[PDB]
Amino acid sequence: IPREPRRIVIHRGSTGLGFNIVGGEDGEGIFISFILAGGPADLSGELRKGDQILSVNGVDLRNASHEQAAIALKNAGQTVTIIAQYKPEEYSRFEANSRV
Amino acid sequence: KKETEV
Repeated sequence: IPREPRRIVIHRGSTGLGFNIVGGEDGEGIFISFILAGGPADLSGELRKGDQILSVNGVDLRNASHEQAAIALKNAGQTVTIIAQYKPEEYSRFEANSRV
Repeated sequence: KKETEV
């Protein structure tokens, strides 16, 4: 998978973009934790578990809280342009950490 | 702590 930032356009199904985010706490970034099978994210085939979301419709989320990121994603409209960067090592760092 | 569906 490419590790540089990536531009991804998703067209929203009435239900949603079809993925989950964690992060946006204690200065941590916003990451994709789950991709809903059959959803827009899943069919675009571009987003992955472990992706950090750097911006949505040009709104910088590098320094965002969780709630700020959630509000941005939910309100980004029908055509959502995402800047994402694949960071498996960082995601793993958290996931391992969470297993305690 | 938090996980949100979008």
